[PDB]
Amino acid sequence: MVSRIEQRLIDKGLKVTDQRRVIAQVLSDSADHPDVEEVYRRATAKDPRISIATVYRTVRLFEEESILERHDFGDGRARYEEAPSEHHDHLIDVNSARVIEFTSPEIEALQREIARKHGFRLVGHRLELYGVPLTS
Amino acid sequence: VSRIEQRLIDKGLKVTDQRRVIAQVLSDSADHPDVEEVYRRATAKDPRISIATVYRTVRLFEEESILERHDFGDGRARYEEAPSEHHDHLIDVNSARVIEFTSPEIEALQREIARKHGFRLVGHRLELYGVPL
DNA sequence: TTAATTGCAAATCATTTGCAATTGC
DNA sequence: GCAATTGCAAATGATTTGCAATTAA
Ligand SMILES: [Mn+2]
Ligand SMILES: [Mn+2]
Ligand SMILES: [Mn+2]
Ligand SMILES: [Mn+2]
Repeated sequence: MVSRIEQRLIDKGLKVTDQRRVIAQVLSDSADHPDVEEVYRRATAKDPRISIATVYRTVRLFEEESILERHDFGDGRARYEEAPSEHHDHLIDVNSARVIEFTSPEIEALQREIARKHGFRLVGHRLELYGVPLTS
Repeated sequence: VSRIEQRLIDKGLKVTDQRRVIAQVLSDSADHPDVEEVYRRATAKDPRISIATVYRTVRLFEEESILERHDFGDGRARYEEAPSEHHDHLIDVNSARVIEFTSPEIEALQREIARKHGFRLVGHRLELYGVPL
């Protein structure tokens, strides 16, 4: 009953409300990259005594505590995921909701070279691929 | 006529006074202005231009792939004339200024990752964030 | 000639905020 | 007890849209 993310709060000394418990639960069990509205929908599908604004506040708090990473894929709304322990980029299926995580060391290395050739130290990056399923 | 204006005449689009100016601006820019910034540039060359016209015009231009749009991480759409050759962006985190690069090796590798997963690449987005040495 | 565009304001959209009430530790 | 948190509801800030008058073509 004490979920992955719920524990992270306890260790950081954050007060654990009913609402924060279920948001933590929902986000703990989520495999994909939901937006704030999607979190609301799953949060209430577990307990209705939760307001739209506290999803927003909680999602923000979690982000501030490095419990969540935020992505602005372009589609207007902010989407969230539990902060991974290893870096990855994103492959968005333009034909469904499938989001595919991937790594490419060759790319990461090429990114570093480009910064260096340009007299920059690379301090971060955003990579997103957009795909359709192959048609031979 | 500007390059952009040439494109509207050829596309069949009505050229208005305001469109003539908004198109003059974005043909001349070599940076990545936001809508307010494009409005001020336009309001200057001819003050008889609404903000909504700017918003409408920039929407139109993008849909006609006359312009390209970007969200460089400042919660605000930025725009440029569609370049001849595709390029990605490196952003100076100290000044928010922007450098444009290309890299066939990355483009080739991107396609290969997509294929590796049962996909064909149809668009991508690559930004680099850096501090100057 | 006549349908597209403009200017204005009000309306969306996602997100935040003031405040009175509510609740965990 | 009390300080922290919640829930409306009513501000946002950026972008759009409805309508009447205007204008390119
Ligand atoms: Mn990467
Ligand atoms: Mn991910
Ligand atoms: Mn590229
Ligand atoms: Mn550019």
